[PDB]
Amino acid sequence: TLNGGITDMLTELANFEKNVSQAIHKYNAYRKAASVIAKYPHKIKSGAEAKKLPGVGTKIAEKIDEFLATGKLRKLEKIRQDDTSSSINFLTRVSGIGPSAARKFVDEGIKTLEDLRKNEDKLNHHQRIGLKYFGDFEKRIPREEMLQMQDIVLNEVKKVDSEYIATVCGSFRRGAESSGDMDVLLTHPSFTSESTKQPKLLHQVVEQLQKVHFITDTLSKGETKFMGVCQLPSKNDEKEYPHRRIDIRLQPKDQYYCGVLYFTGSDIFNKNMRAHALEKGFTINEYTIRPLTGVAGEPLPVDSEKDIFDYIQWKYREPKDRSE
DNA sequence: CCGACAGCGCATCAGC
DNA sequence: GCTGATGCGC
DNA sequence: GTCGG
Ligand SMILES: [Cl-]
Ligand code: NA
Ligand code: NA
Repeated sequence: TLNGGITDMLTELANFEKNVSQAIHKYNAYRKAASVIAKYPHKIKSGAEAKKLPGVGTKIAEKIDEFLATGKLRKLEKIRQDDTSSSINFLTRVSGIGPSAARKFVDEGIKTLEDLRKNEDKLNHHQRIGLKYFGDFEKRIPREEMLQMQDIVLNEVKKVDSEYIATVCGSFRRGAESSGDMDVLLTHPSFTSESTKQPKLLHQVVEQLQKVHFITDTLSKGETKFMGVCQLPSKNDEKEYPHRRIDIRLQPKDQYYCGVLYFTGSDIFNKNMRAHALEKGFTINEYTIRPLTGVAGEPLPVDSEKDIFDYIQWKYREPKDRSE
């Protein structure tokens, strides 16, 4: 990356404000600035140059000036030497443990990986599985593996019901060569926004993927959202694949486009698009787009992803151009 | 200067 | 058990 | 922390 040193600094600051300071808006602010800087096709020479970018203000510009001049940030150096901040930042790396639980664990003396591995009875089910695959969940997923995972999911899904349609979204759909997880969008004609003609639609698919030993664990599971763990099958005498995070989302068939837009991402892209929608007088979720007194109106007709872009007056962006 | 910052499903808890 | 507020991840 | 009213 051209400005990897700068974006890493802002990303580290973002993680600090979220996990330690618990300031979610500062967290989003740093990420937004890091994102727009990452896409900047020039090697930044000064904070003043960066300040021209939307999302970069005075304070970050000062930090950029310090980093370019010294190669480091004194603010981050002090944070790294803070034991409380270090313990919290580590504990939050476990899936299921947020800023509140992390700080609570530190008060109770639980602040290391070794402490967690002898205090599993103090964790909820989500946190326990997150600890179980602490290392694997921080591993990236090669696209080659994502293809194998996709092939398994789609085929096992077909065997349950041919009317099922499974679409792999996330960074994979954006054509990335590596993904953080697998986010599957599932639709079935019996499940629309109007009615649910068949129960256990999500359960059947999860069951099947568990039968073929693809899904190994379950973080959380409901009627429309599944969060769990999956693993590719390895060959004889071969080292096992790392366990992977997989999300399966049952979406209303008639609301596929709003759904596929959200689950495609990226996260920063979604936040920017939804924020821009509000300025245009619209509100967007993974189901519909509505005009917005502040009271949301009736859903607008959507026959493509592009229609959502057209409403908020944006030139259409292919999934590959939504990786911010 | 200063209000608003995207939006939601599942797990968990407390008040009744 | 129902309702609503929180934490959490995305 | 940054932006728009
Ligand atoms: Cl809606
Ligand atoms: Na700016
Ligand atoms: Na966490």
